[PDB]
Amino acid sequence: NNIDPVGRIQMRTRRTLRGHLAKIYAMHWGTDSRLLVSASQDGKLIIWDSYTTNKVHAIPLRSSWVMTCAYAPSGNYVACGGLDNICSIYNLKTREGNVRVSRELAGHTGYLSCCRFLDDNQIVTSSGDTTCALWDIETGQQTTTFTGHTGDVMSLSLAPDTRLFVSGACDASAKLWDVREGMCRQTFTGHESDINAICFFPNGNAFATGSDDATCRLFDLRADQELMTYSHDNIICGITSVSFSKSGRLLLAGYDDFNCNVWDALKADRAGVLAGHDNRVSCLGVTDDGMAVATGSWDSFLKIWN
Amino acid sequence: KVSKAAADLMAYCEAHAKE
Amino acid sequence: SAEDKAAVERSKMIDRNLREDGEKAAKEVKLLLLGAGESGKNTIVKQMKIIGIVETHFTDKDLYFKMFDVGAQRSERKKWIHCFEGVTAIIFCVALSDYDLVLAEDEEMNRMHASMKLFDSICNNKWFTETSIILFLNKKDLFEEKIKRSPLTICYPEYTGSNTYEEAAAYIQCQFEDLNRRKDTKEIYTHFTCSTDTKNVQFVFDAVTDVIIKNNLKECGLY
Amino acid sequence: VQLVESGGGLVQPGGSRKLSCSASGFAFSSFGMHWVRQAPEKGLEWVAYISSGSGTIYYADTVKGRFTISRDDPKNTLFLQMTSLRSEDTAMYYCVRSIYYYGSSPFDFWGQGTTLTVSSSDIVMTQATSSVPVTPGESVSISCRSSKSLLHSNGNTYLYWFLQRPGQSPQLLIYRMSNLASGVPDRFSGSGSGTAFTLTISRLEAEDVGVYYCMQHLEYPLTFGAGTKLEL
Repeated sequence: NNIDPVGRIQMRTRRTLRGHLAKIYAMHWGTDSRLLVSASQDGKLIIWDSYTTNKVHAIPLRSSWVMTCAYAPSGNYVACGGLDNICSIYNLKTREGNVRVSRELAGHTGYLSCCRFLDDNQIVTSSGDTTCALWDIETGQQTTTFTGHTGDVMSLSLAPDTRLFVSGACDASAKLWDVREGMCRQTFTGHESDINAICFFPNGNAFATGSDDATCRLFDLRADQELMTYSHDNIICGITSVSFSKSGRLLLAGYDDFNCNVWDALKADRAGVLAGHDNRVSCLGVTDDGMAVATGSWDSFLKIWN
Repeated sequence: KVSKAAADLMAYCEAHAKE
Repeated sequence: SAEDKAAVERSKMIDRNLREDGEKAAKEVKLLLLGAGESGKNTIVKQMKIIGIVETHFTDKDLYFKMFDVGAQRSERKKWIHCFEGVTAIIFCVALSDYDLVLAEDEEMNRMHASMKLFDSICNNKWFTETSIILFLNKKDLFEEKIKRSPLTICYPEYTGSNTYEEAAAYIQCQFEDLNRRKDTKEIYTHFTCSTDTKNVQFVFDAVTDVIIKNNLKECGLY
Repeated sequence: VQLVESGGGLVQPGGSRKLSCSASGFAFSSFGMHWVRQAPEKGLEWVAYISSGSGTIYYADTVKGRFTISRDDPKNTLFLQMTSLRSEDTAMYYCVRSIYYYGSSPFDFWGQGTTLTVSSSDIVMTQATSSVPVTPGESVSISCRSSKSLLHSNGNTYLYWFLQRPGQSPQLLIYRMSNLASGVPDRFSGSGSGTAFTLTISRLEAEDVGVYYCMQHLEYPLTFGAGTKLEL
């Protein structure tokens, strides 16, 4: 209403990654804008790239079903999900071996949904029993435990300053959690239905959240409320994943119509319209530089848009 | 604030020369 | 460069390995076992072993395949079936000791109502329709004993049938297709799995050969 | 984790000799293997290298057509057949394990090799210095020249730095001249233009008298050259 409209922006495909047969659930992009890891369904830890367009590692796993893949900021450790509560941690740089395991993470009752690497030592997992606790490879046990959601959580989101993370369960609400003390600091509500994925602002002042109610909103940490709402009349489906831009100016949200929609910051206008997906999109990844955005659907098509 | 964190990405997202 | 040139050969080798793994996994039928609470979850896997999900393997007449037991998992069905999209055969092990127990303190009804609700939610699903659900009847001896000691029509006032062993074992099949809406692309198989003999596995293993062809014909499109 | 080499003894010019290398503890079908050799007179020279899984094979311009290599994945035993060898190729062979991927650090663990004494198009890289007595801890800066134009799409230097340490094999410590490998601390720095390279060495520790070796990573016949040596 006051901000100058950016206008209609055209999005084109930069590259298409082919050579995988399993379903692509998670697409975690590294902090170096060079490599990215994706998840499979037959226990194949696959790592892709944008410019070179060549996979670098693939190792069979004990757990066939993989829900997520976490890529370390330094590119040293990697961990996959799983429904059998087996969060096997793997490393790339190994002597006399390609990929090996040293520590085994166990002790969860609910199914693991997503995993995020806070740093090279402490990692956080999202289980299906409302235990989004933090773990360590050295001690093999959890340090702090986060609880307070009436339902199980299925998504996580870290912060650039590496000090706290926001977590939102299926209770149509999101809560912030500190790594030091380990308890909810603020609760945000206003979604009509459950959420699927959450994303954090690069600056750290707010965070966006997409739900199945065909609505989007960004909760402010200082104002303790959302600024604007992204309603939709001709959309009956929901949002499976949400992400920000390099600095948080552009909004990205994948819908169930085998495409994605690019929303503005305050104008709430569909500037970019996506297409070309044969199956339902699962998760998309935005690089730190904000140049290209890779999307992951169920048709084993890792298309990069730029 | 609001527009200070948005002008940073408004210069590299649309001016990308495929580098 | 030399590294960029060797990367092509490395990609070719890793793609050949991935294709070999996919071809090896494409000949293994994926069975998905589920059931009610303690509805014979361990007595069924302890049969073919001599001749938090669970992974089991057993080869019969030169046909190796993997089988996934759901195990103990207390979660919703909206986010749990997304991982299990595309399973060819879902084996439901219904319980025969849930209609006699009293109503639970947390559940609004008894365990049999929860069992039929879970069956309805796993059958009348919009995600997977081309797949198939088989039903395994376990613990038949104790069921016949408790149905000869206590009647069965006292809890089911919908019908006025007799209290025998064959009629009770035959009426429980037709009561499962009334809840299904799509029948032209969905089918339900029911077999008898005795707990006293081990030679019954081959009585249902060939039954798998009946359903797999179905999804094979799903690639034909002539149906 | 180990690479033992056997097959030493005496050989006559014009005969045959068996050179084998037993290596275990790693995936033999997921690593590269080089056949670089070191002579007591000249520096390093590349003779052969085959891709993983018995893929592509290449040779030099003076060896292709005389020697033949082999490979064995199950038994993990190497082979090397000599056919009409001369007396001017005497050296001490090696058995090097390598790996090639994006951001990789190859040439980690090499072999020790046995002494093989014998009785009686191509690009060439140039060096800068041969031997200069420099005291330890004087901010030594080794320079390197080139006669080729580097205009690759990635934008990095295709060159590795080797150090012949008396006692073991010259393992690789500085790769791409801009990153640090495993086993060495972060204390070096590489700069320069696309033709000249300036590598600085700060705060050298004790017993650093080994000779350096420079190479290129854009062509199969790895041109090593003489190399730069230091003194006490």
